[PDB]
Amino acid sequence: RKPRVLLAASGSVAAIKFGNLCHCFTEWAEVRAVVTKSSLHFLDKLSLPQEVTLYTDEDEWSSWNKIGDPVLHIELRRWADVLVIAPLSANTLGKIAGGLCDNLLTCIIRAWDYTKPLFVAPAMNTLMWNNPFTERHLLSLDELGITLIPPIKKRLACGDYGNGAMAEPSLIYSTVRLFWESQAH
Amino acid sequence: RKPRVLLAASGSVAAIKFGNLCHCFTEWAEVRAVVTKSSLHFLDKLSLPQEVTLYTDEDEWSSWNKIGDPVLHIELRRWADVLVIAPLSANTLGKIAGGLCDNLLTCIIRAWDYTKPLFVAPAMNTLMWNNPFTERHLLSLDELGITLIPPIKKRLACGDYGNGAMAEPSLIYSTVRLFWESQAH
Amino acid sequence: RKPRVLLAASGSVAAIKFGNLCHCFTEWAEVRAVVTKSSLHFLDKLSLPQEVTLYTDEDEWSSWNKIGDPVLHIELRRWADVLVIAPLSANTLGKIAGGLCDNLLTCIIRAWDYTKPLFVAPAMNTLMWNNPFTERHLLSLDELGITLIPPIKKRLACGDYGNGAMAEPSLIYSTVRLFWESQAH
Ligand SMILES: Cc1cc2nc3c(=O)[nH]c(=O)nc-3n(C[C@H](O)[C@H](O)[C@H](O)COP(=O)(O)O)c2cc1C
Ligand SMILES: Cc1cc2nc3c(=O)[nH]c(=O)nc-3n(C[C@H](O)[C@H](O)[C@H](O)COP(=O)(O)O)c2cc1C
Ligand SMILES: Cc1cc2nc3c(=O)[nH]c(=O)nc-3n(C[C@H](O)[C@H](O)[C@H](O)COP(=O)(O)O)c2cc1C
Ligand code: NI
Repeated sequence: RKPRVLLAASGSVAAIKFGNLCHCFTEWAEVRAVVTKSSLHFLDKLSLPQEVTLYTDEDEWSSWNKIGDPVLHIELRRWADVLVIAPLSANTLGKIAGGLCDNLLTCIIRAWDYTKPLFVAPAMNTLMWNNPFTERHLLSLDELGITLIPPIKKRLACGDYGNGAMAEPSLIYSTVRLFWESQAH
Repeated sequence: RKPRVLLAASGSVAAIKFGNLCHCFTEWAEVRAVVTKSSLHFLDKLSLPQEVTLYTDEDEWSSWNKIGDPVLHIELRRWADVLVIAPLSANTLGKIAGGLCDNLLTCIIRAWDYTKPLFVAPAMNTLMWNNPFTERHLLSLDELGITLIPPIKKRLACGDYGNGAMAEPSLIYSTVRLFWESQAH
Repeated sequence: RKPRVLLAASGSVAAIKFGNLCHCFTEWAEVRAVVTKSSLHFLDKLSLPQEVTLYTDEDEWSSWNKIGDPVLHIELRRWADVLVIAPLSANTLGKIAGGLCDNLLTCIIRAWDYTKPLFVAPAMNTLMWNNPFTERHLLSLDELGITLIPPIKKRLACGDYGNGAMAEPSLIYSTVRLFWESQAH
């Protein structure tokens, strides 16, 4: 008990709320954060909880100097009871569906065992949300067992057809915590 | 009327004729150009029409400083009545079929609505043209609604089986203009 | 006779044995080596046979200055009777299955004709080996005609379910040489 939650941000404008999302999980769980290089255009590091360790692509090397040593993506994958990607960019979505491993975040996921819960809160402009790759990539992740926390539809301009703003932090948090408490530990 | 045509070059040796292709469209349409980083090994910037604005991956940041501001890939996608990729590299072809968004060009395409016409003129060495991923990726783009302007087969050494040199600018131009005039505006 | 063997390393910790693997092939064949940028974190250049030319992504430009000139990925693809990727990373595996061409190694492969033998010795941590993309990507490469030289299962901690350490150099070598001698030249 006291779940180990790995929170990740990818290169979406919604990464500006990532510090806030981290704040939601920290009383309840042990939180560690992973970010992509593009997410750093949108995230303020001083907005995170001070107790949260933020790992970047460069940390993949700071742990590993010689053969034997710990590999960070593998170490974070073993550590976690759950992984939450919020926001999940269109590009990261595609790289996960492509089975790629070119940075800390996709390499943790390419090492993933789908018996451990993995939640994603996609965040993208409505025109990317409605492009046919959104549904194809999310259907693939769904078949693998990922849990989609759907974006806010009718947000800001609506139109009613999907829309793509990231789910609110409070919903992402409650969805993961209610899951947990229904069972895992 | 006076169609807004987005012309793009990817990292093929045929990008050296991209300035010429731009010249073909400028009396008839409002033209804007997008290039990939690899295309700049092959394109001379002084060969473009002087009235054509060339956008690069770096322009994605020059428009966007703070939340609210215009995102260039989305802005170019809204602006365009049609998108023409000529040349279309094997790598860009694969990234489009993979639904990726890692630069201005693939992000415009990952935001695409296939009710708007999208034409591609693939350009690659015969050995890549004949590799089985060429047919698989082009069949996928075809199913989405892209329009292939086939490469020149029997060019330079022929052999008769595909061959891969980019379609001539005059054919790319006439194909897009005859389409337009048959209907869109 | 005296086969032309292209040996490649990708970004796996098993690339530290790449010099040794090269040594296995050099009396029997003409050997040329290709490496990815990530493989250079793990390979010592002084461990290669002195007669082996090592090509990197930067060599793609040192051959090509102007239109007409030789393109290295195409030149290496024509030269080779066989290609051996050992180690084959999870990321390279995914990029090959994605039909991408973003560096010397994937571009040689994206130009490949599967009538020429292509052997791969995957090397990855057990958790990536057991992730479902390993089997999906290897099934795709198999259908194309690639020859898998399976990783060592029961290695170091076993568990019995796959396991991922790269096949020993001696097995990779004997598998390719017995194939050759059964027929090609
Ligand atoms: C100003 C700007 C805003 C961006 N916003 C989004 C977004 O909200 N959602 C999305 O999917 N992509 C967005 N993108 C594009 C991604 O940042 C780009 O695909 C990036 O490669 C994603 O990298 P990552 O997935 O490794 O983090 C935006 C790009 C720019 C320049
Ligand atoms: C000298 C040279 C010539 C190239 N010519 C071609 C070509 O004609 N067609 C193609 O598909 N790729 C070609 N490539 C490989 C692409 O440039 C490489 O895949 C690049 O990543 C494509 O980037 P892009 O698709 O983002 O523009 C060539 C590479 C080199 C070094
Ligand atoms: C310390 C360390 C060890 C690595 N070991 C492996 C490995 O053994 N197998 C693998 O598939 N990936 C491994 N990776 C991840 C790859 O290096 C990373 O995916 C890289 O992008 C692969 O690049 P490449 O395929 O272009 O060479 C490791 C990464 C790090 C930081
Ligand atoms: Ni990439």
